Amino acid sequence: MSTIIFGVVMFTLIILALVLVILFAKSKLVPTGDITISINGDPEKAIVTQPGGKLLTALAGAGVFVSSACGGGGSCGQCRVKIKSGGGDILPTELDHISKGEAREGERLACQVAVKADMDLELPEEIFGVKKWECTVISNDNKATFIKELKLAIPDGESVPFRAGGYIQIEAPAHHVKYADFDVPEKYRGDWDKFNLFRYESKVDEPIIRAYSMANYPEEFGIIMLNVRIATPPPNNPNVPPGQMSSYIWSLKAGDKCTISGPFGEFFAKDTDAEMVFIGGGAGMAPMRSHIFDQLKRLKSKRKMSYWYGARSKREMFYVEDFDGLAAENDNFVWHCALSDPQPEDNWTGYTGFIHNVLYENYLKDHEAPEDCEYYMCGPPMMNAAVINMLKNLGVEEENILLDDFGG
Amino acid sequence: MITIKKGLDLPIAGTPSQVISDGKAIKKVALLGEEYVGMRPTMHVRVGDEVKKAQILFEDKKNPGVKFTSPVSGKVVEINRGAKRVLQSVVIEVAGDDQVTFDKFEANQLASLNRDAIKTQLVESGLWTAFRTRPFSKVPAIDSTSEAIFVTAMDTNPLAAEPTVVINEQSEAFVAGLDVLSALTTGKVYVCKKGTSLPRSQQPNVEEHVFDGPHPAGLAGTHMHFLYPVSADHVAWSINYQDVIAVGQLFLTGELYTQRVVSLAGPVVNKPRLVRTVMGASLEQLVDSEIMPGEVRIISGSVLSGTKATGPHAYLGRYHLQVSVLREGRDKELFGWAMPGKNKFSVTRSFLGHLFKGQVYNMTTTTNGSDRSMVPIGNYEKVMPLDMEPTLLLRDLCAGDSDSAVRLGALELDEEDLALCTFVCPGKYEYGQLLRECLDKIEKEG
Amino acid sequence: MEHYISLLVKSIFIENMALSFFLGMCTFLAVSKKVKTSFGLGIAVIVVLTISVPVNNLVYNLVLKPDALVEGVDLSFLNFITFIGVIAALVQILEMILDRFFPPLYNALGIFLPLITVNCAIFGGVSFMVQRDYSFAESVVYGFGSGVGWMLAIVALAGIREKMKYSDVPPGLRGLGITFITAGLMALGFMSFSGVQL
Amino acid sequence: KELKKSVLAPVLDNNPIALQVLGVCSALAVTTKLETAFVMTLAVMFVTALSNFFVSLIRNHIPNSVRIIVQMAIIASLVIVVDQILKAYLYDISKQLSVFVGLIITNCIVMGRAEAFAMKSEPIPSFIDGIGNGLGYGFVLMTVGFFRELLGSGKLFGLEVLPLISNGGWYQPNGLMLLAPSAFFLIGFMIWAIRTFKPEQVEAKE
Amino acid sequence: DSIKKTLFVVIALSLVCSIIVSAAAVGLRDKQKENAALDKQSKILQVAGIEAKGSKQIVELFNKSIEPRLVDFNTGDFVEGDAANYDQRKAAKEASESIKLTAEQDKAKIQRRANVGVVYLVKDGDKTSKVILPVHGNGLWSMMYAFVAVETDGNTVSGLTYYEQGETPGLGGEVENPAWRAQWVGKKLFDENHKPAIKIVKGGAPQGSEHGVDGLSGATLTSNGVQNTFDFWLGDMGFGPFLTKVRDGGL
Amino acid sequence: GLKKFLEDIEHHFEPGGKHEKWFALYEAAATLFYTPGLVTKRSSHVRDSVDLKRIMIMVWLAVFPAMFWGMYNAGGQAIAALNHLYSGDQLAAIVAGNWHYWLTEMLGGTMSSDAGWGSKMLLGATYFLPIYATVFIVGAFWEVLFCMVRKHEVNEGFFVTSILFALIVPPTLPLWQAALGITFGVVVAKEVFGGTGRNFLNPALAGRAFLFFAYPAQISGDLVWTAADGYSGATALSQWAQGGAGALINNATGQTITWMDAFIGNIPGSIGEVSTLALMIGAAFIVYMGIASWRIIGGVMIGMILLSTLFNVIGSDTNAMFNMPWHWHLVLGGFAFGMFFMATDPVSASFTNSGKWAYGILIGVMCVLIRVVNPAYPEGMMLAILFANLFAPLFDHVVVERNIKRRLARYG
Ligand SMILES: Cc1cc2nc3c(=O)[nH]c(=O)nc-3n(C[C@H](O)[C@H](O)[C@H](O)COP(=O)(O)OP(=O)(O)OC[C@H]3O[C@@H](n4cnc5c(N)ncnc54)[C@H](O)[C@@H]3O)c2cc1C
Ligand SMILES: Cc1cc2nc3c(=O)[nH]c(=O)nc-3n(C[C@H](O)[C@H](O)[C@H](O)COP(=O)(O)O)c2cc1C
Ligand SMILES: Cc1cc2nc3c(=O)[nH]c(=O)nc-3n(C[C@H](O)[C@H](O)[C@H](O)COP(=O)(O)O)c2cc1C
Ligand code: FES
Ligand code: FES
Ligand SMILES: [Ca+2]
Repeated sequence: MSTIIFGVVMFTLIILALVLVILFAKSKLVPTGDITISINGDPEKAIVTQPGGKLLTALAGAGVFVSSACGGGGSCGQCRVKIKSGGGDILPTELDHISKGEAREGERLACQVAVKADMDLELPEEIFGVKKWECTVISNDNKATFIKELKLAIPDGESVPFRAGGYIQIEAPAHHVKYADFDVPEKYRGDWDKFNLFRYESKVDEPIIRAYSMANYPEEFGIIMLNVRIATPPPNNPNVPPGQMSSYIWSLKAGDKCTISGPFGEFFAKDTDAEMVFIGGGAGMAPMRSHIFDQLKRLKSKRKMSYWYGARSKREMFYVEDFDGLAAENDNFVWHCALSDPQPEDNWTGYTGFIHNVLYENYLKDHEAPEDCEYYMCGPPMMNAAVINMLKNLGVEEENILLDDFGG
Repeated sequence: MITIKKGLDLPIAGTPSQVISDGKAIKKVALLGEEYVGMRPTMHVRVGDEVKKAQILFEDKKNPGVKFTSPVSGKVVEINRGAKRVLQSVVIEVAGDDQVTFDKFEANQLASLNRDAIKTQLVESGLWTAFRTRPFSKVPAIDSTSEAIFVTAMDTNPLAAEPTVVINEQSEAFVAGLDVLSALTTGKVYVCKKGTSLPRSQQPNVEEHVFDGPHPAGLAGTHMHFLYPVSADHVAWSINYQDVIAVGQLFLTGELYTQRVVSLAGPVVNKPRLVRTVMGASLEQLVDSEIMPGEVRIISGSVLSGTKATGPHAYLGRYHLQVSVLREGRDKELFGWAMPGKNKFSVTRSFLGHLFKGQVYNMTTTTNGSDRSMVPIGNYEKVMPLDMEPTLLLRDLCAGDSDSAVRLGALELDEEDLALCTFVCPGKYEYGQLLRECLDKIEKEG
Repeated sequence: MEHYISLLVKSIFIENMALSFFLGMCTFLAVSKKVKTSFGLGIAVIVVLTISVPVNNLVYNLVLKPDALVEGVDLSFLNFITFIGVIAALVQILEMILDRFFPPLYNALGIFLPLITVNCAIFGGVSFMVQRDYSFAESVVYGFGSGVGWMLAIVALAGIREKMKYSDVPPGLRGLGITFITAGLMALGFMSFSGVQL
Repeated sequence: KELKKSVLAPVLDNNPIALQVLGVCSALAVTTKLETAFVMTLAVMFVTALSNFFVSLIRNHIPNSVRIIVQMAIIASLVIVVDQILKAYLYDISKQLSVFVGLIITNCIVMGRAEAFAMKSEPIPSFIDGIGNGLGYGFVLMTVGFFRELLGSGKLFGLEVLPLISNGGWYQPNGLMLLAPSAFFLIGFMIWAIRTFKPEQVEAKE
Repeated sequence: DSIKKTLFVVIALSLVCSIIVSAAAVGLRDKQKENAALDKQSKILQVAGIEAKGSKQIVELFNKSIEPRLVDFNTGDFVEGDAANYDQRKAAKEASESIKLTAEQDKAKIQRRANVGVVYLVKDGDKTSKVILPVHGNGLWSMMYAFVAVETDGNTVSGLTYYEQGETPGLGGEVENPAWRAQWVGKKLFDENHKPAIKIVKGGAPQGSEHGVDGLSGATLTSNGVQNTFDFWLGDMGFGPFLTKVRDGGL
Repeated sequence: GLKKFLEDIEHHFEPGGKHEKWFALYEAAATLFYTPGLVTKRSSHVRDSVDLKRIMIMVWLAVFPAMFWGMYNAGGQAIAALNHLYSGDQLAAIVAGNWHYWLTEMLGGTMSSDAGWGSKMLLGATYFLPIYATVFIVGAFWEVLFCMVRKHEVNEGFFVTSILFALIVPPTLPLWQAALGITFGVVVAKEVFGGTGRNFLNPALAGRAFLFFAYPAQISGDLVWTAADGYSGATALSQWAQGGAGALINNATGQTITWMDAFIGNIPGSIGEVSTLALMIGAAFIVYMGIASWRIIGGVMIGMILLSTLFNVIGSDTNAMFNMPWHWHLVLGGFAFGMFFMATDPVSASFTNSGKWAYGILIGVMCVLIRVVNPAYPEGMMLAILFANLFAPLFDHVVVERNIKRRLARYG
């Protein structure tokens, strides 16, 4: 019986002694003071926190997200920053997004770097102009069968500094919506009722955030507008609900309250004298219109330009009253469209099929030097792949091909 | 003096007689687009245009400011392109004698010219492309400099010409080019040569170094390894002796000097010898009525490293000073792999051939076996004289481990530095391709 | 001196903990990708084992073994808990020390540390020490030799796996299966010491 | 039925030994007899299930500084109880298992599941996860032991199947099946077969 | 968080775990010891020529048919002590309870011998029918232990079993073969002048002999160990002094 | 005409043909009979004449004297032992009950004590040839299976593996065990790694180790090294381990085994190992041709000599293996065969000149160590080579790291 008491006492004493030793070691070794991080060398805008964790936690408090688009996964790879001080090394998990030359330059992923010690940060191009806004929906109408044109107002007539082809951050609250409530008109309703898309619904129990592209150029003062496509589920597994944010945006109307922030972008046009070729399809109309308007109205350039658009049907296209007017007011622009689904009621006499084949067979096959042109791209991933292959076979290197892929 | 002991002097038949003679009439020349590493051209001419000597034909997108100019006055007749519209050659048909001219100086002023003026003259005349950079063997950027410029005044390639015979006719031009190089360099100029005498520059930063032994004793890569090791932060420039004569002529007369002296030799050449030609000359017209009947391969350069000169590529390369010709070995032999090969060359001693000292072979383009994996019987160590691990480096190249290859010393190498390793491989690997792929990855990753 | 040299040699070669007793296989198989990573891991294992075995020897001889505290009372059922507690506390303390005072030693060997508490080699070494009833000096030598042998084995496996960059392994064998086969082949060659009566 | 979905996933989809690398030492050691393989499988299953259950019960109160100490205290207590029971009721099998009864504490599966799942889940789910991982471990142990015992002694669970020449039969046992390299090779070929029939588990080329 | 909470949690958990562990460990000691003892008793009954099925029958037969005893090797006389709980294996390691053998005497390579050894007397009513001698020696891979049953004339073997060895199953493990063990019955340990005479014969023993047994085929390095075991344990340093007393009718 | 026939039947094995799945075998036969007839695509427009075919055929020819002497010696040993044991009607009955014997007598040979070299060689052939045929066929099956499944081309190297495996086994080995051994060696050690040039272990010794540890009773002991029914006799290394140089006696004839006997090859053992002279003659040719590494051979010799002399100086009272000199180590067992033909496998050895010396030294040291201080095994060459295969890449690593240091110092 005594052995039981001895065992209990010795077990407890041994465990307690080990715990106390480890606690004393921790108290003596690990530091407990606060640490500081600096930005661009300024004595202002510094951040002081307790050591440990990722740098994203510290930067989120001040609102400097640097376009961080996710808390995990990291498929985008947008979360890179140049760290100036001799901090921790670049971990093996960052080389997929950061090249060796960039690592030699000090580029690091904010989501992985540990901030247990003081460090110095530099942010390119002085992005400190990023701000959040309270906005009012001006109009949220539809121009086609599956896309909607969102317009936003900036109070007091102010104008957000940006460059053509950029995107913005957009947030939504918890909500539930059903597709039967949308304002699809009769001409577009003919396709919705075929699949009975009104049957679908979606919800989320917490607020969400996403990034979307803008559809106006700098001298379109005072407003921000976007083009959004519906996100219906695939037909093979229709039990799943549609997309959340697109459905949310499709619900609002004139005068509704909304909030945006974070104007970012890397799809900016280059400043050379070479020809510009714009190839687009479907929902990508926004940045294409932005660039086309910018180069022709604000900069008033004399560079050769052309826009090739891939549609579905004669009722799927929009902004022709703008593109035809541009083609007439400026002789340096030309517009062409091809569609894959010409119904008998269209009696279409123009180009048909996928836009890449039309472009190759009508313009590029006889082009004097296609490698000298600059190609700006946006559209469905598979059509992007087709276009990129066609351009590869023409000897166009990557430096002259630019793309801003929706959804990565 | 440095003496190389590991190497191989290939005993191929058809050795040229080191006497210069007039060459055939040339009516076409061309610039080969694929022989410049990392070049993406922007064309400044189109078919039917008339051009002057030293007039620009195209620029480089990835190397701004570098101009590729015409070696003759004439008319552009062809702009050949291949898969993915890669430029193969730009062919000019000789006619007239128009030319673009530049500034000229006295011989005693050359050693003290301004570096910027020298670079401007070279770039504008298009002679700037005679230089190449180790690592990566690319044309130097016009805004950069180097501490070491290596002049190659020796040639150990099989069937190669004798640099002494050529230089002794152009002593003043050679010395003037050396003076210009001395002014151009930020460190030293290394004149690499054999044990015999050459014209000398009196500047103190121009130095002569003698190399002895078999091939590759005459390679700029070997010279760099022994006198100025190169890495990502130490870059050297290379240029051969005839280009030095061209530079001297340029700065002495204000005119681009496009004459060449090449070796025309091989087992199927009736009268192997040295012939006066022009840069980019048509090899089909050069070797006309010079060869024995039968199917043959014409090579621009050496059999160890050179370009198969067929179709749109049938023109003398920019960095090549010889033309080689030999038969096509398409024969099938009954148990040919098991014969006692008295007439078979090899660096091993598995054949009767090595017992006959001084024997020369009518070598062909046959591959003496099929492709196989690497079984390292130790042939590479016999032919590689540099301080590296040949088997490990070659296996890194085969596996595609660029990071390991760089550590083992890939940055110091050119395609011509692995020609002997390709030669003696029992598995029939071709290591120049693998090295170039590795270096392309290294440049891509930054 | 001959006694301890014999013990060290037996610990390293005749009774290699990696390729004769086959302990620590999870990390021995997973971390063998690079020679120097394996080298750092092996150094950490050496330190932890060579500090763990003697301390557990002292604790067992002073507390746990029969009639150590009182006569007629033994506490040898606490062996497992005491061993693992000592190992875990020691591993964490050394992990903290390396990160705090020697960042360059942390980068070398401390980074591997969280998992080496769960490593059958350490616990098996302590158990074998208890079974064989070593002295304190014998325990020190045995722990050091066992760590050295484990390091040697893992570094050899890493060298082989780096040599295998030129191999062409079937897709279904790439990684785990081929590494298992390689380890089996290594165990095949290590049996040269099997009959040695050292 | 989510329960049967969860228990059976670690058998072939997330096998602890074949996809994860955990619990390899005991697999190499105790697979020369099917009886010892079976007993070790049951012991590991029981210990993992109960450790997960308790760790998840107290997961919200574990002080972060000494969480390893707490977890190993629980696991070691369970393993000590198991050792006492085995020595009291299965003396011969406990003798055969030698030091590997103690090494259940450092069997990587137990700690891996305790840290990865139990600390973040509820008691019943954690118990089910432990049972499923034990089943996945037992699959490999039993299949390897079947071949090793059969081809090394002509027996299964000690019952004679292939008569031996020494006993007057016709079969000569393979002596290498009684040594670790045989287990290494068998596990390698098992992984080969599994990743042939489930190619989604093939590792990418470096 | 608070060190107070840390200490409270760890102390409570330790109390619960320790109570369970200590209770379990102390509650099963008797059964564990019974298992350990019965394992040995089964082997002794087996070599004694007695059939027993089950733990209950093993205990019943061992208690009434066997009488453990202690013997002093130097003088061959019985000794006082609790033979039923003696541990010769550990007693051979203690300095005061054993002797270090000499390189010439250590023919079996055991390196030590205990002062007193345990022997088991087999009963037939009140009469003693056999004596079982535990012997051991070095093989090629491990130390091999066996029981040999000897009649009351001190010369004739009734049976032999190796109950612990670690040789290769095919070559050296054949010491456990029943067919090879059967050869020992009826053999004489000593010649007519009372010198050890057991011989392990390579290639097979002569037919009808009473001193030789077949060696292990292809396993001479284990046959040598088996021979050395008896060379030592039938000599003056082993059971020779006791076996002379047994031969003189001292049972 | 074979040349016309081969290209006549080619269309059957081209894609879409009748026999498109046997293209590997077709091309193997075609390039065995004739040369590929290909030209150079790129890089060096001229190539060396050597190829894997010639490398392997030279290594294969190098072992012919050893193989022939091995057959002759096996036959002579067997006949001598048989006549030592049996005579008259008993010998006649023993002959009638063994096909190896009555086939020899049917083909015109004799099993009497006055048998000539022809009879001895024939009796040795009836043991060697079945083993070699079984090994070759069984291994070729696996090679072809892997090539067809992975669409590779059958290469050379098994041509050497098979004969080397067949020459390192007792003359009495069972054929099913030979098949299992070659299966293990070819598949587990070479094929799963990608085939020739892509493994790290020695394929031939891997199978021998498999047999050694799986079926020790048939590849060890007194009953296997002489193919005489009912004969039991030890060999030199065992006899030395028992009783020193004085224990070397051939019980089949009563004579004393001398250094000249062991050097020439008049002793029992594995089929092809016995003749040090015959192995030396073959090894000289492939060393001269530059196919085998004299650095490896010298390292092996250095290690053996050093460790044997150290043991001789230390001495021992109870272990007779301590006093065997280096020149006796040279001629006993499989040391010479291993050193000349198995330690020189280019794929399994170190790839650096400095590493090869250490590789050979390790092999020799381990061989002598296992011979002397390991009582379980009388010989240790196979185990030593398999053990050094594991550490060759570490020597390469050390050497290349020193080279990298030199390079970073701007002197390389
Ligand atoms: C910088 C940027 C700018 C962009 N700009 C625009 C723009 O201007 N206009 C535009 O139209 N698009 C734009 N996009 C693309 C757009 O943001 C996305 O393509 C998508 O439309 C976002 O929709 P959501 O966030 O409302 O729905 P999400 O909730 O993000 O969509 C989730 C989808 O996944 C499905 N899903 C979820 N779980 C499963 C499962 N287990 N199995 C199968 N399916 C499942 C859902 O049913 C749904 O279809 C942009 C993207 C980026 C990165
Ligand atoms: C793997 C292996 C294990 C062996 N194990 C034993 C063994 O346990 N006992 C033994 O006596 N011989 C064993 N041998 C055989 C010995 O090495 C040796 O050949 C034998 O003792 C010679 O006996 P002989 O003199 O009667 O021929 C083994 C051999 C091998 C290859
Ligand atoms: C290449 C080669 C390697 C060998 N390796 C071993 C070995 O590792 N262990 C062994 O016991 N025998 C080995 N042998 C067999 C012995 O050399 C020898 O043939 C056999 O033991 C005969 O007995 P002996 O040693 O008394 O001559 C090998 C033989 C050859 C040809
Ligand atoms: S946004 Fe890509 S890792 Fe954070
Ligand atoms: S179970 Fe993982 S190291 Fe042993
Ligand atoms: Ca004892």
